[PDB]
Amino acid sequence: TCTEDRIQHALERCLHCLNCWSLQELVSRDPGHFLILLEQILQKTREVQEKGTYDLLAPLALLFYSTVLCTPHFPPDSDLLLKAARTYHRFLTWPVPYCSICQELLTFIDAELKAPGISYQRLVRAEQGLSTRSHRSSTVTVLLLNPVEVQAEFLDVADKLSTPGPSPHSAYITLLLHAFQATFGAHCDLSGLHRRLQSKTLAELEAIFTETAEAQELASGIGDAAEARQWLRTKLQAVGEKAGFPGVLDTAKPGKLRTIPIPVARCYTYSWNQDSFDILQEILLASTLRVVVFGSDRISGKVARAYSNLRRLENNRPLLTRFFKLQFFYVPVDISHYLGMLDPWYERNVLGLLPILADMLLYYCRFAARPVLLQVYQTELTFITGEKTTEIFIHSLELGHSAATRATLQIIYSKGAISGRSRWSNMEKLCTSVNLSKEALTLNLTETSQIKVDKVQIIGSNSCPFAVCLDQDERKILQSVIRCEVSPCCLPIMTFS
Amino acid sequence: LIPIEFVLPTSKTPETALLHVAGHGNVEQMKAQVWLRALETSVSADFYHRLGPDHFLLLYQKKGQWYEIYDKYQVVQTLDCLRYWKVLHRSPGQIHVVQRHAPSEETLAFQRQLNALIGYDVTDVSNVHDDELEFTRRRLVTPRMAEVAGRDPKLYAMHPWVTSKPLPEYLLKKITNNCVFIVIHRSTTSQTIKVSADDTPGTILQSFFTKMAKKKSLMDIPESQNERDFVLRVCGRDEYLVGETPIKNFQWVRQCLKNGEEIHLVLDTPPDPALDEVRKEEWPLVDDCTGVTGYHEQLTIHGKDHESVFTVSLWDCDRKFRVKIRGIDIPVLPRTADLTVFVEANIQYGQQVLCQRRTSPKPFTEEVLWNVWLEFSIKIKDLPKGALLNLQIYCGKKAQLLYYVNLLLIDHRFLLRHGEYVLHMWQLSSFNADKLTSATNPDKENSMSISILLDNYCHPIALPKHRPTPAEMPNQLRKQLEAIIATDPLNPLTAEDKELLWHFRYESLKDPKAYPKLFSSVKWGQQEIVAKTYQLLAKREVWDQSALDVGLTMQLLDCNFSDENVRAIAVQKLESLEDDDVLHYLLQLVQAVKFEPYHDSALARFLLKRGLRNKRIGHFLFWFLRSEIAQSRHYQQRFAVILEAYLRGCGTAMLHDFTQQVQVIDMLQKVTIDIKSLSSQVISQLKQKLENLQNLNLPQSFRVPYDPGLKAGALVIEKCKVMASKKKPLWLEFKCADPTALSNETIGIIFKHGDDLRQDMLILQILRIMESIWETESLDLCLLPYGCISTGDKIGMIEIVKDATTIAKIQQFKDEVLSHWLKEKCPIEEKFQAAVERFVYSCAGYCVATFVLGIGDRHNDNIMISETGNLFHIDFGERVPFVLTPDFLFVMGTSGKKTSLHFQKFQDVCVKAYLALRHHTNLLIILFSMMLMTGMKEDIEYIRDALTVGKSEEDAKKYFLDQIEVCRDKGWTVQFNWFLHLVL
Ligand SMILES: Nc1ncnc2c1ncn2[C@@H]1O[C@H](COP(=O)(O)OP(=O)(O)OP(=O)(O)O)[C@@H](O)[C@H]1O
Repeated sequence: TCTEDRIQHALERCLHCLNCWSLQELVSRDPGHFLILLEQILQKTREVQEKGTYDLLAPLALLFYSTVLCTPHFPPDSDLLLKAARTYHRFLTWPVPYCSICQELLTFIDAELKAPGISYQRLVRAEQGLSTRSHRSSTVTVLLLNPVEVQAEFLDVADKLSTPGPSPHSAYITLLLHAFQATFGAHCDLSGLHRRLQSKTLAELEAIFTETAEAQELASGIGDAAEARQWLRTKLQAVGEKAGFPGVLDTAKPGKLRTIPIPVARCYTYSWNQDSFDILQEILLASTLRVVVFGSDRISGKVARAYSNLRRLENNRPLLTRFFKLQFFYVPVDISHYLGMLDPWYERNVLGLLPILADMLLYYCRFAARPVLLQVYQTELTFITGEKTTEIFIHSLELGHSAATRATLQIIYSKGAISGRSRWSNMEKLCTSVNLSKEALTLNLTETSQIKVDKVQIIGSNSCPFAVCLDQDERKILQSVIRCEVSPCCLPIMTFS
Repeated sequence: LIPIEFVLPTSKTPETALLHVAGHGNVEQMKAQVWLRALETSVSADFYHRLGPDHFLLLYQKKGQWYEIYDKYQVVQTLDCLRYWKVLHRSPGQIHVVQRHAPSEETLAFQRQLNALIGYDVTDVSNVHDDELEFTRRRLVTPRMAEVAGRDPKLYAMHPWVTSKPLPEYLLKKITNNCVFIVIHRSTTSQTIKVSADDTPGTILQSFFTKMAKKKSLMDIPESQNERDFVLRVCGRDEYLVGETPIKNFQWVRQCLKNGEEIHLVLDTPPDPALDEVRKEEWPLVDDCTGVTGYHEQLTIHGKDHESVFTVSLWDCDRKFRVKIRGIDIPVLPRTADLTVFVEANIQYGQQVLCQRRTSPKPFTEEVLWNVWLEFSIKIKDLPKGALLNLQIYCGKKAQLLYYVNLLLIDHRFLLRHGEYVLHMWQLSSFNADKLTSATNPDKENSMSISILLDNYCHPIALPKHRPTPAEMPNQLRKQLEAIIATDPLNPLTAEDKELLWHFRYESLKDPKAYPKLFSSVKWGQQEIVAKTYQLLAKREVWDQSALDVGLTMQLLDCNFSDENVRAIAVQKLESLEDDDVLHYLLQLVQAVKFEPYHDSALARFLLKRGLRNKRIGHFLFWFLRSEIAQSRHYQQRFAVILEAYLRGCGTAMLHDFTQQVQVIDMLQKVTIDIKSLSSQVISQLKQKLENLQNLNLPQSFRVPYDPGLKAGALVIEKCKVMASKKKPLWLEFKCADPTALSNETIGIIFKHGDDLRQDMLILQILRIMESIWETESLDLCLLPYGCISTGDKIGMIEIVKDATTIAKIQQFKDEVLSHWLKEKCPIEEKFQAAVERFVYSCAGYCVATFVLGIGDRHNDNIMISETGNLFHIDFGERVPFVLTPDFLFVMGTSGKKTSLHFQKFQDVCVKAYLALRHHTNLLIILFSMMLMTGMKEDIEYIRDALTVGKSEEDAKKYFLDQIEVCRDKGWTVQFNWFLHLVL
């Protein structure tokens, strides 16, 4: 057909930016598109399994998650879930992380099959915070943007996201609509359900929602898929009878399935002029906490700085962790290039950068799961006054006449080789400028030359005054130091793969 | 949930806890789970808190024997303890969680002695990236135990040396009227008695103690002790003659008859069996079911849901094999030159390279990094059990190889490799036995290291065990099949021939001689083809009742056969050999263990139970393993474990005897050092050291290394010396330590340093096997195979032959010297004629032997002759068939073109021997090959072009006669060459 052919072409432009978003917009036109899209994606999965390709298993696993979550109803005739489960059941033998990824998908399919719509209600319920007492959870989206540097285009997105459109009464209505349609299909009277729920007060809507949510969770703990769905249908049918609209469900005349979208999450906004994340602690005056730092090229380093700086600050002095479970998300307006060579899927969607961006950003935050740990270098700085400090630097380090303008010393060094066999050396030198340029590093000694080095130690000469800057810092400068030892080294940043 | 009772250590009486554990839960989880129960139930929680789950052992009794579950990465359901309990209807069983203990003083002391004897610390765990060796040490206890406790005490203490072969032709004559005379000695009364050559020693006594019953007073035998309280013994040796065998089926009697010397025996008391007691074992018995993982029907994900998946069968995988090469790093560049280098990885089975790969050239600097995936066409489910990942560095500007190293893709557990490995590479300075080595270079200081990544998997990828499961061709094909089965062993099989053999696989099985050709055609890189073969081998009744042909049973233990079932039947066939047969192929079974790709195999286990059942196999087994440990880095650890398992079973008697021999070898090594490190002062210094050494508590009596029945005693210092050799060997001369010796002859030995004598024990083990061949035809070519042995790092203990002299000296080229020399030594004509008899019967034996083996062309200076006329070669470091200088034929009655009554009896004899060997062409061709590889193909082509494989008897019977003549023209020119270069 024309529609089916177009979907296949679009799905290619996403397996090869706005292309992935365009795919979601096109398939959201009608409920039938999702099932058609599911088969086409699943067909490409079989080719991978029959050729052993690796680079195209990360994308397909995400799309399948996305699409099943959006899809309103699964007709009993079509068993595409069983087809998908068998296709991924033969991936357990692949090497890590591929085997690990597909094991999660198998768990995702089991919950959906035994209790349809369980996944979608879980996600939105946490986002809106309307979690029942028996199962409490929450997710809070907190942006940190600098109007001075961030363009107003991104600020408007935060403004639109920060606008609280959905209300707690509306959210309970929407979730109940999704729960009933997902199991009863076109036999449910959507207009009848919507009209009769509107008159319901907030208390009864929450109480009814509590009963339905508990039933679905119990259903997922049932052995046989067929019996589990049957048990849910009986329970859902009974709930409708008790609620007072049994005729709304199980209508003999089929209706038209309505594509229920995903409501926007609880987003806030704050001015990130100061890179130190103390402001996040100020916002205070396991549930998740979504951090969405924006970044620029220069603030990339100070991003890393505050990032790792607050990270270990909490590791030892945990304050926020007591209320949430932090999860960080970088967004470009050094870290760029890092994820640009390590996560191509992250490169196309986010690095390539309601309005389009707000929908793109909301998708980014909702399904990104793979943590990333950045490379850092730990340094110990010893002064002459009996004071010692510990710092973390990644970008570079400079010292001397050149460094001072921008903003004898004993040298010990210890290179090593891949095998764990190294060569310590004691080569003290006199120069007017010493710089460490970046995993290993490459020292600099403007006497000019550059030398590969992995671990270094520099010692001063009888309180010789000198200023040292970390990562070309313009404020944190240490003067008249006596020693500095540099060596290579939850709330991590998130990537799709 | 499977219930199990655990007997907790502390109580008033020991306390027991009943715990239900998952059938597929791991043992380590059971340790933690049991720990929590104790803490919840303990009457004294402090005792179970300070301790930990990793400081205990889980013991269980099986038929009165305590067993311990050595492996920890195992599921409960797989334990043999569950199987044993359920068969006996015990549930829940008892598992004793006994606290571990540190080694005691005696145990540490005993281990110290063993480590010194072996020459290697078996406890070392430094240069190992796996736990195979320690598992082997624990598991080889079961072999030993039963054999140690299945021995006959008296026969094992006395160890009679019997044979079963029939008497040859040239010894039936020497038993006239079926009678033999034995000179029985008792104190000072040495009287001769006559018995029948088919009488057992148990009888020779009966008659003796009846004849002399009235005259027992003269004999001085104790009156109370009867004819059962004594045993005959060879006078001057520790070789008893006991048991129930004919007095003609011993090996001392047959040696005397060959030399025409009366048999001298002395009555003696039986050696006490109490002197062979063994130390009770310290280790518990490892669990029996450790090498078994399960069938493909239980290790496969298919047919199961992700909920219960724990193990993944290898055959379920279907991906192309893949490795990641990171790079290499040499600490200091050996040479600074403008050359490029590149790595390559190959998969292999035996010498068959299933697939290869390579990487782009890069400059050869002190550190090269690639970090590249290499993906091989072979599917991961096509990997056989003995796959060998071979990493090799090649160089270039062809390609000069520099380094190689090997890894086992399926380790000793049936589990694919997974992780990061950094491996140090050997350095090569076509093929060899050393190149199949799965050992990593211990020189971790200036050796290249290469880093490889093999992908990790969420579950263990295990190799399952095969399940035993259940007209005539056209005459042309049958005739064509017969031709292939009947070619020389070195002959290759073409692909078309392989299809015929593999297609006709159930037709050849019934023919026992076709096995080494059937299995050379199976395609091992395909799961089903190997699966078909196992079904084929399920029924092998033909090969289980076919005459044993050591030539065939040796063919299967070569390199090519890397299988576990093909090798296991061959070894099963070797389990027929008799002690006499075993002693002839020892140094060739031991030197063939270098091919078993795993440590604990059936060959190695066979080598030890034969050892621990007989004393004379153990003695020589001790010395052949001991030499490999001390001078072959590539196979030290495998051989160290093997020897340790034996040394714990031999006994305190032989252990004392093995200590004393090692001291003398080590002290004399020091003495060699002194003189070598630096002119009559050399002689004077030797006397001082030797006199000091005798004063240095040198053992008063030790068994000679190469003759267990001969106990050399106090040194004789006036006859020792240092020859005029650059290596300066010691002409040591000892004397017997047995008062019953009937002669005052000494015991000469040469202790030599500066050369490797592993070859000499081969080209002298081969000949002794050829001597047995020419005995299977009742021929007695009179070779002189002397004793020799290699004991360590370029040191050797050669035996001295009394009354010998080198031809180079009987020439210090005048032609007539040789003949006059023998005349002078034995002017008596009768002795001279008898002497020239031997000089011919043995100038052939050596013309033959050194021509078949391809080492005929030798210098005059390396040939000798005993005074009784016996020629013999020594020092086994344009061509000639052999050394047959005119002088030799001069002594046969020949000169110019004449033919003497002896010259013809030489040619007659010569050929009459060659044709005897041709009847064993297969054996000579398997043993030549084995030697070569495991010793030092165009090289191995010599043993056919010269053993006449192909043409028929007449075509050969004229082959070697033409050779004998070829030499008759050479005369004295080749020897010129030799001495010429050796003097220039
Ligand atoms: N088994 C033996 N019995 C008696 N004498 C022997 C024996 N083997 C060697 N000899 C004597 O020892 C000397 C040869 O010793 P060996 O074989 O170590 O030679 P080498 O001196 O090392 O060799 P080269 O000729 O290359 O200098 C000769 O006198 C030979 O007679």
